[PDB]
Amino acid sequence: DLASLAIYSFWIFLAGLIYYLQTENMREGYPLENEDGTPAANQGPFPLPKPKTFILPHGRGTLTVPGPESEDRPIALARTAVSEGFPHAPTGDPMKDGVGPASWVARRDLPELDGHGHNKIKPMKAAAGFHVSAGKNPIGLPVRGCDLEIAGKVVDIWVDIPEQMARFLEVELKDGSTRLLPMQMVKVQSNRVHVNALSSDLFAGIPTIKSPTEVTLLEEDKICGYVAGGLMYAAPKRK
Amino acid sequence: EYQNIFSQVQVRGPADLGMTEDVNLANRSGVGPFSTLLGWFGNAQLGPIYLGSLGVLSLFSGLMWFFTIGIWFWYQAGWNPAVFLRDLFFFSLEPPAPEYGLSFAAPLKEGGLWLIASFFMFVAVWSWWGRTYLRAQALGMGKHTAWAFLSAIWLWMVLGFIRPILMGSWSEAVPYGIFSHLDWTNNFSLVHGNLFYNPFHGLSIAFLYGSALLFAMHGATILAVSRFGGERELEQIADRGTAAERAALFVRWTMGFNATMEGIHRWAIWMAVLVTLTGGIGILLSGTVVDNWYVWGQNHG
Amino acid sequence: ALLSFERKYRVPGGTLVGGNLFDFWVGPFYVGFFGVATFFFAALGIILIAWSAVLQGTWNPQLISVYPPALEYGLGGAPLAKGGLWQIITICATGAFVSWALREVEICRKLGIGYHIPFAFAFAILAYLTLVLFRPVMMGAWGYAFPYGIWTHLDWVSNTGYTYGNFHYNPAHMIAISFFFTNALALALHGALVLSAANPEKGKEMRTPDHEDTFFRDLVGYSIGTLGIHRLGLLLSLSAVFFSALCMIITGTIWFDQWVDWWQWWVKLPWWANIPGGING
Ligand code: BCL
Ligand code: BCL
Ligand code: BCL
Ligand SMILES: CC[C@H]1c2cc3[nH]c4c(c3C)C(=O)[C@H](C(=O)OC)c4c3nc(cc4[nH]c(cc(n2)[C@@H]1C)c(C(C)=O)c4C)[C@@H](C)[C@@H]3CCC(=O)OC/C=C(\C)CCC[C@H](C)CCC[C@H](C)CCCC(C)C
Ligand SMILES: COC(C)(C)C/C=C/C(C)=C/C=C/C(C)=C/C=C/C(C)=C/C=C\C=C(C)\C=C\C=C(/C)CC/C=C(\C)CCC=C(C)C
Ligand SMILES: CCCCCCCCCCCC[N+](C)(C)[O-]
Ligand SMILES: CCCCCCCCCCCC[N+](C)(C)[O-]
Ligand SMILES: CCCCCCCCCCCC[N+](C)(C)[O-]
Ligand SMILES: [Cl-]
Ligand SMILES: [Fe+3]
Repeated sequence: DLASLAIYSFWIFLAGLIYYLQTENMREGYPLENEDGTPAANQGPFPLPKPKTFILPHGRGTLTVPGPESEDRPIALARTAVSEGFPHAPTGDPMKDGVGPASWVARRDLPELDGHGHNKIKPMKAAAGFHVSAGKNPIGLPVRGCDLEIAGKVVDIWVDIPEQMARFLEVELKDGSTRLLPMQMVKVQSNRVHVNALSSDLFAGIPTIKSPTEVTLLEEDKICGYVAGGLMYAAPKRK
Repeated sequence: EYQNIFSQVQVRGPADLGMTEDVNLANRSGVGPFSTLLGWFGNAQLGPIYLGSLGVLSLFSGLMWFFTIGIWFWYQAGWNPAVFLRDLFFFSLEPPAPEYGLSFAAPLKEGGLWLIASFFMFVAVWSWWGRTYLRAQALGMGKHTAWAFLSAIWLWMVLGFIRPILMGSWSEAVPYGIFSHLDWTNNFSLVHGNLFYNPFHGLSIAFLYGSALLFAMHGATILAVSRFGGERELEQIADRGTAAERAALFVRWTMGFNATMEGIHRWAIWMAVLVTLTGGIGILLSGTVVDNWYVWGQNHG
Repeated sequence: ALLSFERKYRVPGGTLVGGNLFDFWVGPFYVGFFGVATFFFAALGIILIAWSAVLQGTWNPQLISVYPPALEYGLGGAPLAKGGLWQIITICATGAFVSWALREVEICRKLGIGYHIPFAFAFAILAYLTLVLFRPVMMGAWGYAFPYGIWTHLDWVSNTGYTYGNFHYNPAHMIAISFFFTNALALALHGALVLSAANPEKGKEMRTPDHEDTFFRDLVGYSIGTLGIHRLGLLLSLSAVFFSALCMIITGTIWFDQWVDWWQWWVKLPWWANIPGGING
C-alpha cells in the first residue's frame, strides 16, 4: 500500500542525504594522516568529494576544496610514547611556538574586506564617526593580568565597520608599543579591564601587527591563539 | 571569564544603507531608529526595509486575513470589549460544515467568512514566498531561503488545502482560533487511531528534537570559538582559521564526527526542512490512504 | 588517524582528574577519566537491559521495556524483576550523561575554547532528571517515571498527557512548543542564509556578511547579525527545554486537575465574570 511505499522511499532518500552530508564534511582535513604526517591506510568508508571552487570577491582569486593540505609552518612537538594515540609534548615554549591551545593557522596575510572592498576592521580613531553608544567606554582604563598586575592601558577600540561591533582593544604597554586583545577575552569593569588568560609579563609576547591601522587574518589568528593559550600555559601565575 | 551572550560595549556608526547589487533602491525605505536594547544581543539598527509590489500585496493581503478573523471575533463577543478580551482564546472561525463539500456556496455565518479569510492567507503566504526568492536574486545569492521556506508552506498547504480537497470537503481544514486549532489537532490524532503510530509523525519529531540538539550545539560552539572570530563563518569557509579547526576537533574528539564550517550549515538547513517535509507526508496520508495508524501498524502495510 | 591539521592540538593537559593517566586518544575519540567512567556506566546499563530482556522473555527491541516500580513501592527499593533494574539502570544512565558532559569539559580545556557546549547539554540532562527523579520524588513514587522501551515510553506520554485532559492546555507547554517551533524556523533561516552567501548564483563571487545583513533588512526590516543568530539559536533551544522541564515539574504537584479548567482564572476575573454573551456567558 501507498504508506509503506512512501516510508520505504523516504529511508532510501535519507540514506543518500546522509552520504551527501558526510562527504560534504570531508572537504577540510582529508586525507587523514599518521602522526608522522604520511597518508593513513584507512581513510574511512566514504570517498573524497569532487573538488568545488569558491570565487573570492575583490580579485582575491579562488579556493578549491578538497585541495593540497599543508600546515605551512614548523610544529615544535615531540612524541611522548612509542605507539599511536598519545599526546605530543611541546619542545619549546608552546605560547611562543604556537602549539596546543596557543595554535594559530597560516591564513592569508591580508585583512578581511567588507562588501565594498574596504578593510572590515579599523581602529575607532580612523572610523568616522563610530563612537561608544552604550556600556562603559573602556578607552583610558588600566588593563590588569591574572597576576593582578597592571600591564597597560586601553588607547582605542578596533571596530567591525559593517557589523558595528568592538572586536579588539588596542593596549599601550609600559614601553609605549601596543597590542590587540580580543574583545571576547576581557572583562570591562567600571575602573579597569581584567584579563584572566594572561599575566602582566606575557603581554609583551602578544604578537604585533606589521601596520598600525589594519590587522590581517594571519595576525588575528596568532593574537587570538596566543591569548587563548594563556588559559592553559599561564596557569602557574593565575590567582 | 566573559561568555559572549550579551555585548559589554556597543559602538555605533552612520546608518548602513546596505549593499546595492541589482536592488531597485527606489523601493527601500529610510533607516528606522537604533535600539540600544536590541544592540546588547545583536544589531541595534532597525531598517531599511524593501517594499516593492509583492511586499504591499502580501502585507495588504495578510492584514485582510487578520481583520476578517477579528471582525468575526467581535461579532461573537456581541461587540462588547470586555467579552472580546475575556473570551479571546475561545472564539473560532470554523470552516463550512461537511454538507457544503468543496463548494464556495456556504453562507458567511456558516463557512463563507472562513473561505474569504483563507483566500487572503493564500495570497499573503505565496506572495511572501516570491518575495524571499526575488530579494535573494537582486543580491545575486543562492535561493536556499526560498526552497527551505517551501518546506514550511508544504505542511500549511497539506493542512488547509491539499488534504481537504482529497477528502472532498473544507470541513476537514483547520479553524482560525487559539484553543479551537489546539482541539482540532488533538481531535485529528484520536480520529486517525493515534498519530504516535504514524511513522512520518515519529520522524517529524526526531527532526524537531534534532533541530534543538543541533542549534544548541552549533550556537554553543560558535560562541566557544568567537575568541578566534568564529562567527565570521564565510571568511572561515574561504580561509580555514584556528576557530574552524578547534570546532572540527571538539566534534571529532567527542563523538568521532566530521564537521566543516560550511558542512554544519548543510546539516542545519536539512535537519530543519525535514521536520515539515516528513510532517506533511504523514498528514497527507491520514484519512486519504490510512483510516487508523494503530490498525496500519499491526499489518505494517 | 589525524586530520591534516590535528597534530598541533594533541598536547598534554586539560584533564580534571587523573593528571596524564587517561590523557590519550583511541582513533578520533579523546578518552580521559570521564571517557572510562562513560564506558563503565554504559556497559553496566546495557548488561542490565539484557538481564531485563531475559526476565521478560523477549529479545525483540520493539518489545523490550524496563518499567519503574509500581506506585505501592513509593520511593523505596524494589525487587529487580519488578522495578529494581529500572532503578539501577537510571543511576547508570545519569552517570553516563554527567560523565559525557565532564568529558566535553576536558576536551574544551585542551582546545582552549569556552564551555558553552557542555553547559547547553546540562539542560538536556536537567529535562531527563525532571522526568525520572525530581517529579517522581515530589509525587512520592518512582512509578510516575517513564519506562525504558521504544513504544512503551510513547504510551507513557499519551497516558500521562490524557490524565489532565488535553495537555495542550498546560500553559508552560504552550511556551515550550513555541520555542521548539521558533528554534526550527531560526535553524532553517541560519543554514539557508550562510549557504546562499557561500553558494551564490552560478559564476558569481562569494557574498559577504554585508549581503546577509542586507538580505534580512530587505525582507523583514531587521537583521540580528552573525554573532546575534548564534546567541539566538543557543537561547531558543535552551528555553524550549527549560519550559519543557517546567511544564512537567508543575504537573501532578501544584496542579493535578484537568489543565483546560486552569484557564477559568482568566474567565472568572470579577470585572467581566458576569457580562452575558460571548462563548463563556
Ligand atoms: C522528550 C519527551 C519524552 C519522549 C517523547 C517522544 C516522542 C513523542 C517521540 C519520541 C521518539 C524517540 N525517543 Mg523519546 N521521549 C522521551 C525521552 C527519550 C530519551 C531519554 C530521556 O533518555 C531517549 C533516549 C529517547 C529516544 C527516542 C528515540 C527512540 C526516538 C527518536 C529520538 C530523536 O530522534 O531525538 C533527537 C536526537 C537525535 C537525532 C540524535 C540521535 C539519537 C538516537 C536516534 C537515539 C537512539 C536511542 C536508542 C534507540 C535507545 C537505546 C540506547 C541504549 C544505549 C541501548 N526519548 C521523553 C519521555 N520520544 C520518537 C519515536 O518515533 O520513537 C518511537 C517520537 O515520536
Ligand atoms: C494530541 C495531539 C497529537 C499530535 C497531533 C498532531 C497533528 C494533527 C500534527 C502534529 C504535527 C507535529 N507534531 Mg504532533 N501530536 C502529538 C504529540 C506530539 C509530541 C509529544 C507528545 O511530545 C511532539 C514533540 C509532537 C510534535 C509534532 C511536530 C514534529 C509536528 C509539527 C511540526 C511543525 O513544526 O509544525 C509547525 C509548522 C507549521 C504548522 C507550518 C506553518 C507555515 C506557515 C506558512 C506559516 C504562516 C504564518 C502566518 C502567515 C501567520 C503570521 C504570524 C506572524 C507574522 C508572527 N507531537 C499527539 C499524539 N501533531 C503536525 C505534523 O506534521 O504531523 C505529522 C500536525 O499536523
Ligand atoms: C497526547 C500527549 C500530549 C502531550 C503530553 C506530553 C507529556 C507527558 C510530555 C510532553 C513533553 C513535551 N511536549 Mg507534549 N504533548 C502533546 C502534544 C505536543 C505537541 C503537539 C504538536 O501536539 C508538541 C509540539 C509537544 C511538545 C512537547 C515538548 C515541549 C516536550 C518534549 C520535549 C522535551 O521535553 O525534551 C527534553 C529532552 C529529553 C528528556 C532528552 C534528554 C536526552 C538525554 C539527556 C541523553 C540521552 C542520550 C542517549 C541515551 C544516547 C543514545 C545512544 C547513542 C546513539 C550512543 N507536545 C499531547 C497533547 N508532552 C514532555 C516534557 O515536557 O518533558 C520534560 C513530557 O513529559
Ligand atoms: C538542550 C537542547 C537539546 C539537546 C542538546 C544537546 N544534546 C547533546 C549535546 C547538546 C548541547 C551534547 O553536547 C551531546 C553530544 O555529544 O551531542 C552529539 C548531546 C547528546 N544528546 C544526545 C541525545 C538526545 N538529545 C536529545 C535532546 C536535546 N539535546 C535537546 C532537545 C534527545 C531527545 C530529544 O530525545 C536525545 C535522544 C546524544 C546523541 C548525546 C549524549 C550522548 C551521551 O550522553 O552518551 C553517554 C551515554 C551513552 C553512550 C549511553 C548509555 C546508555 C544508558 C547507560 C542505558 C540506556 C538508558 C536510557 C534511559 C534508555 C532509554 C531508551 C528508550 C527511551 C527508547
Ligand atoms: C483587535 O481587533 C482587530 C480589529 C485588530 C482585529 C483582531 C484580530 C484578531 C484578534 C485575530 C486573531 C487571529 C487568530 C487567533 C488566528 C489564528 C490562526 C491559526 C491558529 C491558524 C492555524 C492554521 C491555519 C491553516 C493550516 C490554514 C491554512 C490555509 C490555507 C492552506 C489556505 C487555503 C485556501 C482556501 C481554502 C481558499 C483558496 C481559494 C481559491 C479560489 C484557490
Ligand atoms: C531577544 C531580543 C531582546 C534582548 C534584550 C536583552 C537585554 C539584555 C540587557 C543586558 C544588560 C547589560 N549588561 C549589564 C549585561 O552589560
Ligand atoms: C522585526 C520587525 C522590525 C520592523 C521595523 C521596520 C523598520 C522600518 C523603518 C521605518 C522608517 C520609514 N520611513 C519612511 C520614515 O523611512
Ligand atoms: C539529518 C539526519 C539525522 C538522522 C536522524 C534519524 C533519527 C531516527 C529516528 C527513529 C524513529 C523511526 N520511527 C520509529 C519513526 O520509524
Ligand atoms: Cl533559560
Ligand atoms: Fe553558523
